[PDB]
Parts: sequence; C-alpha cells; structure tokens
Amino acid sequence: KDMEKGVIFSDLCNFLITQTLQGWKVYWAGIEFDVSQKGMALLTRLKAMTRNLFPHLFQNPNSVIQSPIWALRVILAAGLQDQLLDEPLTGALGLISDWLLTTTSTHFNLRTRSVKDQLSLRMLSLIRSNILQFINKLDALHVVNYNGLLSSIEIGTSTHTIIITRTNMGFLVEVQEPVKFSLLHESAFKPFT
Amino acid sequence: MVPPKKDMEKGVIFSDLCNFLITQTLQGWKVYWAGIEFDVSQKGMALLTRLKTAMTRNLFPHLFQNPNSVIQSPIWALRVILAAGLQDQLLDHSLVEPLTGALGLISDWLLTTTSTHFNLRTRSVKDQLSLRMLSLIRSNILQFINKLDALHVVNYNGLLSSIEIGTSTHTIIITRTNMGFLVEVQEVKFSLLHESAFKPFT
Repeated sequence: KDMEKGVIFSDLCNFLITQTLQGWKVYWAGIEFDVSQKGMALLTRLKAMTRNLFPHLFQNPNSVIQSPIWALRVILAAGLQDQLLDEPLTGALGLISDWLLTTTSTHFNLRTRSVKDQLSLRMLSLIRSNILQFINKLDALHVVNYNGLLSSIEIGTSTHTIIITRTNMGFLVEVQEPVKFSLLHESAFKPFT
Repeated sequence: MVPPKKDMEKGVIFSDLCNFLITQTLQGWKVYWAGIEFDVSQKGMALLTRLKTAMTRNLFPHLFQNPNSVIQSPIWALRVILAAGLQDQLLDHSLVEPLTGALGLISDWLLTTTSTHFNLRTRSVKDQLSLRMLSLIRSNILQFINKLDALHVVNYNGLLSSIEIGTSTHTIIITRTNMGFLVEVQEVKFSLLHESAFKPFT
C-alpha cells in the first residue's frame, strides 16, 4: 500500500525536465513530452499578422513571455482543471493543478501526506486518459484567420484565466487574472495524435 | 540542503523501473511499470489447463503433453514479454553503457522473480538511471510490442509467428495464437497473454 502510493506520488508530484538537442524532454504522470526550443525567438521578435490578432500580448508593455516549458505546464494544469469539473480527490487535483500553474518547482511538496493518501493507480490512470483527451481536444481546434470562437479553449480558476489558442505558430498559451504568455509547437503533441 | 534536480530525477526513474505495480480491476489486472499501463486479462487459464490433460496439444507437446510443464499467470506472461524486450534492447548495445547493466538486472528481476519491487542496492547502477535511459527503454518496449503485434498466428505456410530471445541462462519463446500470445520459458514454464493487453499500443 505504501508501495503504490509512493510510485504514484513519484510520477504525479514530480515534473522532470532534461535538456535535449532539440529542446527539452519533460516527464510527468508517466507521460513524455518533447518540447522544442524554437519559440521565445519568434514571440519576442514580433513583440505573420498573428501579432494584430493578439495586441494584448504583442503590443502590451505589461505582457511577459515565458518558456515553452511554462506553456506545457500551463496546458497540463488546464487539463487538470478541466477534469476538476466533475470530491475529496477534487482537492488533490486542485493542488497539483495549482502547483503546475503557479510555481516553477519540479517537485510538488505541500501538502505531501494529505494528497499522498488519496493517490492510486486507478486515479493516475484517470488523470492520464483525461490529459490525452484534453490534448486531442486541443488538436481538434482549427487555426482560423480571425479570432473566432472555434480556435481556442478557455479555463478559469478562481484566481486565473487560461487561454490556449491554436495558431500557425502552434499553441499560443496565456494566463491572466498583467498577462503571461508563451508558445508550444504542435510537435510536442504529435505522438498523441 | 535538498536533493539536487538530478537526484529527484534518478529517484523517479528508479521508482518507475523497479516497481512492477499490479492492481485488480473488474476485467483482470492493470499493471504499471516504466510509466506504462497494461490491462491484462485474468482469463484463458482454463483452456491451457484443459489442453494439458487437438492441433494445439501436438503443436506444443513440451507444454501440453509434458507432466513437468507449469502453467503461470498472465501477469507472469507480461513480465516475461517485458524481460524479453529488455534483452532484445541490451543485445543491440555494448557493455560500456550503464544502460546495459540496468537493462540486464531489470530484465533478470522481471524474468526470474515474482517480487513487485526490485531491491536495487548497487549504488553504481542506481546513480546512472536517467530520464534519457527510461525514454529509450519505453521506446524500445513499445517497438517490441509492435513486433509481437505484427506476428501472424501460427499457420500452414510458415508466416512469421513467433519470436525467440535466448540468454546464457534462459530461452524465451513468444508465439502468436488465436488466443493471443503463448509465452514460454525454458532453461518449462508457460502461459497465455490475451492480445487486448497490447491493443492500445498498436
């Protein structure tokens, strides 16, 4: 029983990052993601008419470009928030989501035992299948000339709003109530589609 | 003050590779190893136990007409298949890699014991477990499962229907049948893994 809990905790409460020749490989919840390093370049450069579509990002002194890793973390947090829309485990999902969203630590700490007692393979399996579903929901999106309703997903915590938008440059990701944003290349999700 | 990033990573990789986590479900078992989930059916043992006392009985007399063969669980079959995939991997590399020692030890553990935790106390090998290594392992296991999936069911004109992996110490044979994969180990033990376990990876 200690065994299962520890195995699950190792996978769910650590967000591993390793540098590769292409960018980074990330490992979380037993899923690998390859994150390309191309990104900050284009975004910071245009700070390609996508610019005009997002003036609040590219023409705003109070916007902050984040790394592609940040973009992935935000997306995973969003997937979790998306499962959250569905009770004692609800708080665990909440805490892990919060940790992914708002911190940059690679290891989830507080509150160790509380959350840990709820961890199981069944729960991790649900988390993984829901994450893959959310990814395919992102993949379902259409790149569209204008803003449009059909090219983005929005999830809204009590303390944050996450917008993920599919563009010609890949997945533009933004977090608001100031604004933080980044870009995740579509390649990161290619293995799951 | 707190374990460096590399030490947390090594711990996580150790936990994924050295725990074979087995849980009961309504359909059989769900196994978790190397960050990979497998749904294993508990069924099929009756068939085997009957045959052991057709074309199948004579096709595998060492299993079915041998009072000294021993039927194992499907979990054992999966363990043997994973062990075999690791041997397959380690044969493509050279001893000069930490990955070789690890693949070997993990494979021996999965293949020859039933324990669900592998007490790896060679600091040497543990200190070289990495996300790169685990990634290579996962890649190769899925590649191996795809080689198994592309086997034809044993047939009249000898279309490739099995894979054999030989160690200094064991011989592992995995054969495609109408009932899924018949797995055997000789130095005889055998079982059957229903093919649904591999369906998600096709």
